[PDB]
Amino acid sequence: DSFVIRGDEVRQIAPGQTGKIADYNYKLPDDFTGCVIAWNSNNLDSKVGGNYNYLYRLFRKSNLKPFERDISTEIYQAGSTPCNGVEGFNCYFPLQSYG
Amino acid sequence: DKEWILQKIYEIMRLLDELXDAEASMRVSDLIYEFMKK
Amino acid sequence: DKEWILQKIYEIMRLLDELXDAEASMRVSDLIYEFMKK
Repeated sequence: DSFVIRGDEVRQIAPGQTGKIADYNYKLPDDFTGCVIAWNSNNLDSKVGGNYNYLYRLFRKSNLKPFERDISTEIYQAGSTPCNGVEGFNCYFPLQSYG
Repeated sequence: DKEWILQKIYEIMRLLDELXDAEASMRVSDLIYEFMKK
Repeated sequence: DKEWILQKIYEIMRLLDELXDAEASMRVSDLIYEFMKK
């Protein structure tokens, strides 16, 4: 498995290690004794002015299941408010804009 | 609970990545994670 | 916990002032004065 993770959050990849930037869109179940390597990708994969290329739903109703990975256009909810893009107090479209 | 605060700090994230200093938005993001877990 | 939250948004104010925009700074100061009462 390969994915984007920022620098000072790299260490968060651990069994039973939840989080915000490391959990809401990825999770490893317990019992994997292996290796992960992180490194700078800016010598080729970066650009000045905001690298408008990455995204992950910054809100979700819970964590992820063992190695769960499910796409979702669904908004986050506190109440039951039907919102399809309009920013209310609980509409909360989880689009986190990595530029 | 603090839905006012949640809406306001989400607005802050919006404006903050609408700034250029894209980094404190993500900090506030983990802060909201902290609110939700608490 | 509660003081961690108040001081992380303390730092929110601090950092945003370290960025520089009178408007958003006023807004988040309103935010902290609102939260500490709530």
